[PDB]
Amino acid sequence: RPDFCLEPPYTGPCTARIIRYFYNAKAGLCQTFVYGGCRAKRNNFKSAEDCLRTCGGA
Amino acid sequence: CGVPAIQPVLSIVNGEEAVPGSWPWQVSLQDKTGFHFCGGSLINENWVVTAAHCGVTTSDVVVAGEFDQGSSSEKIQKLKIAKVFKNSKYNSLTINNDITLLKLSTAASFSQTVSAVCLPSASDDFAAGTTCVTTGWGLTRYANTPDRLQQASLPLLSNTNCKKYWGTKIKDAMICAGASGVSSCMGDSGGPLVCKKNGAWTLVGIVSWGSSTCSTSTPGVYARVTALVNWVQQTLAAN
Repeated sequence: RPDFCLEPPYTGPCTARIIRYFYNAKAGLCQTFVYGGCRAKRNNFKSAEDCLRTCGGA
Repeated sequence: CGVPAIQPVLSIVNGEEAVPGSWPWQVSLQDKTGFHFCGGSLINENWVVTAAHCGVTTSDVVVAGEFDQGSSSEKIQKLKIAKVFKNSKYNSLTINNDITLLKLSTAASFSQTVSAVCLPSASDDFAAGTTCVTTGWGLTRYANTPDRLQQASLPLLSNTNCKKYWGTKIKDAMICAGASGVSSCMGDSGGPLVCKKNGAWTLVGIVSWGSSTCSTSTPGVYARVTALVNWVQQTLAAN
C-alpha cells in the first residue's frame, strides 16, 4: 500500500470542520478526523470505503 | 443591513458567549444530519456568503436564527440550498479568493434574530488597528464545538505586519486580523469578520485560515471582501 497511508491525519490551516477518513495503520481500520478544508494530504478520504480500498492493510 | 434588532454586548479561542440573536446574519452550515461544518453570513433574504474551502453543496443546509446548537427546542430556520456559486478564481493551493455564494431554495424570513450584514464597496478602506468582530461556533480550545455562539473583538492588521509572520503566503484577496489574544478555530470558517461603517456592521472578511493550532498570538487570515465584492455583486445580478 502507498506510504501516505501511514501518515497521521492532517487537519491543515483552514478552519472548516469537515469529517474525513484516514487510515490508521495501528488499528488496521479507517477512522474519522476533522479536516480544515484546505491542503489535504493523501490519507484523507470522503468515505470509509474509498479509504479502505486505497489503504486497507497498510 | 448591518443593524441588529438585538444589540450585541462586547467584552473562537478566548472569545465570549454572544447575546442571543445579536448577530442576526450569522448562519450555521450543516450537512443533512445537522452536523455543523462552517459558518456563513446572510447578505439578503436569498443569499449567503461563506468560504470556498468549506466545500458547501446543495445537499447541505443553511441554519438561520440559531444561538444554542444544543437546544432542540430553539426556533430556527433550516433553509435548503438551491445553487452553490464557488468563485472560479479560488486557489486551492494558496487559498486565495476564498469565497462562495449560496443561493437559497426558499428565502429566509427576516426577523428580530435573522437579518443581513452589509457589504462594503470595493474601494472601501478599513484602517489597520480598527477594532472589528468575528463570530462563530468554532472550537474554543484546540474537542467539540461550543453549543452557544461565540464572539471576539480583534484588530485589523496591516499587510506589512501580517507578512512579518506569514510572509509571501498572504495574497491580495486576503486580510489579516487578530494576534491579539483571540483566534478563529475549526468550525469558524466561512463566518464573518465585521467592522462598523457609518455605524453599520459591514462584512470586511470571511474566516479563512491561520495558525495550525489556533494560536492567539498569530495573525488570523480572512478573505478580503473588498477585493471580492464586485464578484459578489456580479453573481447576484446574473442570478
